[PDB]
Amino acid sequence: DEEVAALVVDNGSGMCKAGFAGDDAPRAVFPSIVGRPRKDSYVGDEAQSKRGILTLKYPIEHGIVTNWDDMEKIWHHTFYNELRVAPEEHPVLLTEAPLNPKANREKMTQIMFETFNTPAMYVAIQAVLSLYASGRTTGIVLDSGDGVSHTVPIYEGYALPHAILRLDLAGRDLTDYLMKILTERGYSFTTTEEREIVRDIKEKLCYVALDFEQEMATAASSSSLEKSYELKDGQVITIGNERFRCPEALFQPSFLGMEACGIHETTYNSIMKCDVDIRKDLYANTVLSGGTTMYPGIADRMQKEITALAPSTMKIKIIAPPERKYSVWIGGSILASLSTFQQMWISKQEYDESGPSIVHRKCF
Amino acid sequence: SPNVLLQNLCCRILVAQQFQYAVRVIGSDEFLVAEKIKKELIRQRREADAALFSELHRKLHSQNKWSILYLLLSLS
Amino acid sequence: AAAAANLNAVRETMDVLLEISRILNDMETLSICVRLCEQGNPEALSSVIKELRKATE
Amino acid sequence: TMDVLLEISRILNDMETLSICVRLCEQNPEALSSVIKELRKATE
Amino acid sequence: SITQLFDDLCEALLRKRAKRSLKKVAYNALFTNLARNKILMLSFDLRVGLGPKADRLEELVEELEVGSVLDLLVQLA
Ligand SMILES: Nc1ncnc2c1ncn2[C@@H]1O[C@H](COP(=O)(O)OP(=O)(O)O)[C@@H](O)[C@H]1O
Repeated sequence: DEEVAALVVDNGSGMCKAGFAGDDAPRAVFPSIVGRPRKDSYVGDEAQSKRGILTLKYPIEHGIVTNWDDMEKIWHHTFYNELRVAPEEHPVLLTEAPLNPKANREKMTQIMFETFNTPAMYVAIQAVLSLYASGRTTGIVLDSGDGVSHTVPIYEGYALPHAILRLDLAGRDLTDYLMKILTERGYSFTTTEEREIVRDIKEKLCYVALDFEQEMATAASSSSLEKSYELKDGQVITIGNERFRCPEALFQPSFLGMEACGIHETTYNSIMKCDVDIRKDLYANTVLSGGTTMYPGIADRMQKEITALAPSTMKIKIIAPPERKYSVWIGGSILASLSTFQQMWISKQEYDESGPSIVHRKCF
Repeated sequence: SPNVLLQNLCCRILVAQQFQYAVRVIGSDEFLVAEKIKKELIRQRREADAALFSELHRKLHSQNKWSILYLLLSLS
Repeated sequence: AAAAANLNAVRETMDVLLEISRILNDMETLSICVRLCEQGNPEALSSVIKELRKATE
Repeated sequence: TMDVLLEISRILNDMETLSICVRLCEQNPEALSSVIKELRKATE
Repeated sequence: SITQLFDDLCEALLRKRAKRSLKKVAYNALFTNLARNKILMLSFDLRVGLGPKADRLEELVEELEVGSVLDLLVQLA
């Protein structure tokens, strides 16, 4: 091979995924955190491990970069610590959130070429990459991560900004809600350490009920839905209706005091904002992505809820790839490996010729 | 090409079942034809039309032929 | 030039065929039938046309 | 059902490839056919 | 998943490096790319060329009546 490996870096609100184009999975995943004492800067797992003696910062808390100084440190960490490569020696494909401000796109571009001296780079919308990973160029993607969720209609490879909806309800909120209802049950999960334990309980024992009320009735009259969970100190606790009550908040945000529409309604609203001529393509190609869409039963629940909102004559299909937790990264690996994509990279030459603003033309 | 032409003819005449039946049927000299046409015209009579038909046949030759004439005779 | 002459000859032949059909008695149907007849049999095509007409009725 | 599809495929023209193709179709069709042809050319 | 299914199809067509190259070629082909009447037309051609085989194909199609799959098969043929 003549070309060096290209890098794929998925910038997540909670976890960053990094690896090499062509691979089937990211080589590294770490917390999008930077910490400094209350070694001068700590990034990733280490910052989390030593959070006791540090003040943590979340530079991309809700999907959008808010502090470029710390984001630069996360990227430095990604190259030198996680992937152990020199960025000046590899093209880099970066991901961005839907509705990312134009100025931010230019900033990312300038930093890659001027700070890291990348030989080439490109930036793609997360939702679009997930759609690519599913083998489609048209459809609507419901991306629910750690600090944010989005419904992104995509037609022929292009996201439709006017129809994109943002929901400030994701994995983080669900974890805290589970801590709250488990505490109401009689336990006590309130500390940061306990938040990590509940996050684990959430990822392992929660599920989306097909019918909330029926599930609540079953849990109230029997122990058939109860599951045991063992804490590190040996204590075994019981999780009952909390298993499905937690993710139910995605469909009924009021449980969290939020007036926002649930994910099914948000998906429907996005589709309705698109040209009537492509709505059927979206209904027939609703793809789920992100860690928060991993709950067992979520695909069937979405199918049921969307069917209730859409015309009776509409064909509804929910696609839930088993590997959807990393579909963004995988889509980037696929894209960066495409023959026709090689001409699309922004080269250092092109950057020197046109400057940061070239990103709008090259990465439309 | 022939199958596409047959499908177009069926569409003009009018569906899928009819097309399948037509395909199954498909899967299943000139002087004589002209004389037969003249005899049919005589039975219909009338005489003036037969004279016109003879002139028309000569014109077609001036500007395969037997097959086209047979189909027209069958329609009657 | 040569192509234009061929087109004129085809149009003249079609007009003559239509006149013969009227005497023994549409143009679009005749054109499709003529193309099928040229490819290849004639009795079978007539039977199919009669069956299609009966179905339409 | 799957066995009937295999018989139809044989007349038009392995079984494991057809099963994998059927699963992909269940999860466009013209594009899949082009990909299969390209893979055969690459194998050659 | 869909990605796993694509990898399995590539392996059947086809050491590790060769499999990766085949997967890249398949992905490139997919990017470049981005019913009953058709079956009857194929049957008519077979009948002209045999007749018993064409009748069996028509019977199989009737039993099946998936559509997408059929179309794909036709294309392949
Ligand atoms: N199996 C699972 N079930 C439910 N939630 C999960 C599961 N796996 C991960 N999560 C949650 O998904 C979120 C992270 O998903 P991700 O898409 O990586 O987000 P981001 O890109 O914003 O960091 C976290 O809140 C995590 O707890």
